[PDB]
Amino acid sequence: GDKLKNEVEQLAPEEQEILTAIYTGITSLELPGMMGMDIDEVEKVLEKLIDQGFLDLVRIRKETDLTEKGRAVTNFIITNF
Amino acid sequence: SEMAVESWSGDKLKNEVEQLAPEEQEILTAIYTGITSLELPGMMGMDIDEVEKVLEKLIDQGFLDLVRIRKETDLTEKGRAVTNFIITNF
Amino acid sequence: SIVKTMIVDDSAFMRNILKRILSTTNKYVVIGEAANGADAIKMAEELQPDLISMDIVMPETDGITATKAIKEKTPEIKIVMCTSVDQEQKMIDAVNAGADGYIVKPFQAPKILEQFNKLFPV
Amino acid sequence: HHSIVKTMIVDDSAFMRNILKRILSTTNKYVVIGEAANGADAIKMAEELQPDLISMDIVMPETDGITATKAIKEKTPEIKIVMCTSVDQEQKMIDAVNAGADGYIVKPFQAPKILEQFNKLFPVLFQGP
Ligand code: BEF
Ligand code: BEF
Ligand SMILES: [Mg+2]
Ligand SMILES: [Mg+2]
Repeated sequence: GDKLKNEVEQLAPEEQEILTAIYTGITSLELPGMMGMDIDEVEKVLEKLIDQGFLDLVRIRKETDLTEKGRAVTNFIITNF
Repeated sequence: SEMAVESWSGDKLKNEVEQLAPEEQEILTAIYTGITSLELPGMMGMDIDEVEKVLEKLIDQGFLDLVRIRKETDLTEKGRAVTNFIITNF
Repeated sequence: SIVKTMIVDDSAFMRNILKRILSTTNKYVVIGEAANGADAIKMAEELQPDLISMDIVMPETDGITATKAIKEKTPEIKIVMCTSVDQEQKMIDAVNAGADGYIVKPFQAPKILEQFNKLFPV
Repeated sequence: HHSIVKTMIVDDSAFMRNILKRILSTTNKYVVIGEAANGADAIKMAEELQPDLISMDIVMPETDGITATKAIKEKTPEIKIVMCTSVDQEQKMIDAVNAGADGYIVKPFQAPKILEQFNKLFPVLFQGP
């Protein structure tokens, strides 16, 4: 009982906003654009809130960018779309 | 720059392009346009883990790079209770 | 079907949550944002929205008074309360002020859409 | 006022239509009010739905996009039509503009470039503070 209230009090606004966002259904992915925050910073806050038990790591997802190979293939395959 | 456009001439490209599955061609076209790799499964009728398997192949196949790694996190029943406690703040 | 939507809440992050949820819809265009009651009444006269997401507890004017002021000034505007207040008396006042829906936060995104879609069906 | 742009996406590729739907969904103004898979349906749907803006592929079954662009424009010249096609031959493009096309984007395209494209035809209009 006492541990949680000290944790809730030590939970800065950013962390309160995050927790409120995931409850509503907002995936952990579009959080940065909603808070004007760097994607890397938000991910460290997520890592802070999994360790303190406020969040569970459901799935690990990768964000990717095309290689120059990729853009070349896309430029070739585009007539299929 | 434009060197890559020339380095990937038509002859070399067709071998890898014909390798690519129709779905895998769809990930690339969507990623090119700017649709994030977080955004495909809800757009391609695919489960999120299939997409992640396909992504990891296209990073192995060399068509993609790993910009950063993203966490899919849900509320614990602790965090579900915390939200209900701090809801008055909003 | 396009629903000109207005979001009224003193919590900026909460207007942000409500906008991000309405963005994935092909219906709800958030055309205005009010941070208190007073501004919500005159912005509702400005934009003539189809729908207003209305907090009650707000700095200058409560959401009940805002709803009530907007409803028999512009009754066609569907007003949905969206709030942490669950006390049934304040609920009763909201419905009697003219409110068409009532969401108790914390809410789930599909239920925000369920009130709104109930008032503007597909 | 341009705060809401009723948009109609015309492409025979369902995936490409889905591409243009993710892009326009994040915006607060572009509302996809219809989709056509062929130019013949594009002509009729624009007639019936009266969209503010049509994203128009060219290479499509039944009727092409340039023929659709032209036929929609001699009924509805007020409709803005932006060709969204992979044909990059400058002739087809001259033909599209001469048919009435107000825009022309070449696939593959980046999402901000097509919103930058669309936002020229429907800019944010300021009345003053
Ligand atoms: F800000 Be509370 F939900 F009225
Ligand atoms: F088929 Be469209 F002209 F790219
Ligand atoms: Mg409040
Ligand atoms: Mg086509």
